[PDB]
Amino acid sequence: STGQHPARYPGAAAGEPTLDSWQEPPHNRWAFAHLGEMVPSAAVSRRPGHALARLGAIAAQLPDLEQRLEQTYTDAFLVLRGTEVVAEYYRAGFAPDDRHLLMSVSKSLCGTVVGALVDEGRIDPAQPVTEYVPELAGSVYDGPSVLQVLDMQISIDYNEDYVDPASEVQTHDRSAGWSTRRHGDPADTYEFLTTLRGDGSTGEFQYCSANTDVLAWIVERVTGLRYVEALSTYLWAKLDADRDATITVDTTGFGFANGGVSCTARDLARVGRMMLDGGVAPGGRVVSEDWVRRVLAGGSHEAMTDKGFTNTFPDGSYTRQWWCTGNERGNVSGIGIHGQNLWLDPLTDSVIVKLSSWPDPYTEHWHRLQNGILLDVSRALDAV
Amino acid sequence: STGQHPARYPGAAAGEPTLDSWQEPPHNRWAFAHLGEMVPSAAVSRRPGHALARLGAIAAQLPDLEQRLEQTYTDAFLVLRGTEVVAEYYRAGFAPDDRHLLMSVSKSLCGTVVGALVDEGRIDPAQPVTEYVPELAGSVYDGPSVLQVLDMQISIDYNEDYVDPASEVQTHDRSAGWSTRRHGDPADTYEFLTTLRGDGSTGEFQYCSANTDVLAWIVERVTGLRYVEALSTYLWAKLDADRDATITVDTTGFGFANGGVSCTARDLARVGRMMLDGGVAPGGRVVSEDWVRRVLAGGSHEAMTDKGFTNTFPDGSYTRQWWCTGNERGNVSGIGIHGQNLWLDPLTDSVIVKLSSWPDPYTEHWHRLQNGILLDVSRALDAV
Repeated sequence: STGQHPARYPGAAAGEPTLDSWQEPPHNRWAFAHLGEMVPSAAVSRRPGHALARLGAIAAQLPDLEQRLEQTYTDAFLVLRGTEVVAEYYRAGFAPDDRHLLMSVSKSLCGTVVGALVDEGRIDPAQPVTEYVPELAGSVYDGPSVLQVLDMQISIDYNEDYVDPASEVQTHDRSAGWSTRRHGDPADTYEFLTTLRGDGSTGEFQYCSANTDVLAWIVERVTGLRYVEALSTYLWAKLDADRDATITVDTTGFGFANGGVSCTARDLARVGRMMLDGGVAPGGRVVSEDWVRRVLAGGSHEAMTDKGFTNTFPDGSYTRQWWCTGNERGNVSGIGIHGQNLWLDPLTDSVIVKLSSWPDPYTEHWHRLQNGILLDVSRALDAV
Repeated sequence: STGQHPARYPGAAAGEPTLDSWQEPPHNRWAFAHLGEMVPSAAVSRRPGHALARLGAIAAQLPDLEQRLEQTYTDAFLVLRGTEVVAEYYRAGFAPDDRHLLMSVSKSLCGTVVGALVDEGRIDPAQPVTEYVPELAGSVYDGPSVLQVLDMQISIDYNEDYVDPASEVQTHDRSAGWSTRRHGDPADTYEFLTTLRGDGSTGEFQYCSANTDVLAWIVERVTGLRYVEALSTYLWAKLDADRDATITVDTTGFGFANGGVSCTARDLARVGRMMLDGGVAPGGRVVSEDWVRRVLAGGSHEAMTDKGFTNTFPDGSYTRQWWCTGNERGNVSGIGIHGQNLWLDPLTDSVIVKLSSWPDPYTEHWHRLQNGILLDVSRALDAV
């Protein structure tokens, strides 16, 4: 059992509705107004072919920028300097207001929600995960603190070989509805998390998507709100965003916190703006100044043993769901497979959003190219 | 085999992507920008509890209208007189701009798209269905004309007992993704349609959702456009709608034309406005004056043998995916289970939209109450 979870709607029974009961009362009153949460759906455009390139200023310092963006399968690119959009690019077929999957950049958004609750005193990072989710007792999450989840410093037996269906990475997707279920798979994301094990060691960084979903579970237990609603109340609704964001949900309505969020490039930049504004957004304070300061400061360098990161950023680290480069510019970034970045350049008070679709989820090649672009653009923003 | 279908995206292979391949290239470039079409998803509100009742004028003639709306599980109600919204009602929990499933009102929208293509000479209603969809040869759709599909005058062995999983009605839902698939089910909606049989007789009205999906299939074969896109290009994009509409899609991306469309009440009213404006919308002509005239004129009365309709509307009929009351007011309406109506009252140049969630899909009781409200509101709009 995975314990109590926020009802899909007021008064809903556990796990209701399902794909087989949404047309039945009392579920239908809610379902008829949120069918996209139950059945895959397409948008029927209210609006009746070529790339949009407005690289403005930086175009002078980076003459071949558009070509570099094309080479890295860029779908949407936006640079926000202060409160002004100084550069934009959208591939042919992708509108400026179209939404794009964030993959793991979604994690940085989840960490933000956790930070807001820490500020309220609803979550104590020093407390064990089991203080909030007792049902995780007996799993790899039995013992570690919430902070260790936030910093991903928990050793977990999590096979990342996505070509193998038995791998934890593939099983995680199936449990969440990102892939077709196989006989024996956990019923939902919560159950999948309870199956995870490890040797018990902590302290060393191990990038694992399961950690973020555990954070989302904690958020639900502490607020009583579906993660989908918590993400809106504690973050999205305070950004004065142009459009709602979306998040995939599993069979219980649990948002795939680790990587299922989609939003426009401009709106994602508002998250970065909030971070560079000390945690304050147009609709109110999202997180404390201290939380933002801790994110920018970085995590323990010794815990960071991922050569895929340190070969490029020797003094890099990870904390509270953000990657910290530790470079001379103090760059920090949300990162997602296939080329997603919510990059912060505090020196120039700028935010760089790059949403892409590389053919591969990850290769040293793509990251070298992607980081080269983000760093060059950052430097192009420097006063001269 | 069901023949050629519009690719999910430019250059996509047949049936690609699936729930198990959307993260792979070349599918991912499209998928990352339209994930809701592959995985159930929830909206993360950009906006930070009580019913909204603005029945204005008609409130005087119908003092207990709000109570009557509550009694019929009304979610959204809107009256458009001319170009002005003269009355509105939204239940607590349902915002004025929230979208609502249309169920079979979706059929009237599909018929409109067909009408637009008839105007272009791309579809000849006198032609057999097989002229456009040869793959329907050998099925109940082998012989009947496109007009007979439009008027639903084809005898089909289609069990409507939804409590029985073997029924065509339940199998139809499973084939489309509205319910969990069972071993042996057709792979998609197209395949399901090819399994339908009948005694070969035509001429008598038989309400059957399969007919509308056959129309959508014809639309795709004649335009080369996914029905989702056709619905936008030929209708939605010309309404100057406030929001996009949405439509559920099956595993191939085929929109559930017969009943999967969702939209706001105000936007649905724009469809009615177009009908009362002779087929013209703000973005251009949607259908010909003649098409609208034929819809308002009604279908053959002798073909209409559905007592569930004629007991209330003795001179009623059905044509081109619209129900024609044949009453003294010449009322015509799009109708969907659980209380959905796109009601036209030409006498007062008004459109009445009522989107609900009755606990039951259909009962003589609910329809008596619902029609009583629509008729009373219509009369309340009369000059006095």
